[PDB]
Amino acid sequence: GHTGKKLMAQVFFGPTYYQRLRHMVDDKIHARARGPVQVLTRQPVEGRSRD
DNA sequence: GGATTACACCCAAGACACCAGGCACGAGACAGAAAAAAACAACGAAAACGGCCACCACCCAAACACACCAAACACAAGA
Repeated sequence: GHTGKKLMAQVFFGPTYYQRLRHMVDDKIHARARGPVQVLTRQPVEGRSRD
């Protein structure tokens, strides 16, 4: 694509049925600097949804 | 007999006690226990009948002797 030159090797090419799985990165990316702590231990809480 | 059996992360879903016999008080009845009296043991006082010493006579015990029997050294017999 960059140069239009032929590729020295030939490429196995054709349609294939792919699937969109439920695991998206935007549902997983989590960061925490400081946030809510637990009542008993005063340590950071557990959960991406709970920060 | 107990005790331990990978590590990290994501999401969703339900419950966050209800209801029934024991403690206190709440009052009777035989049993847990207390009070009394009458038939239980003994002792004081009188009555007369059983117990002890006499008197007494007939039945059992001892002496005498009888004849009778059991028995024991030894002169004789015997192997």
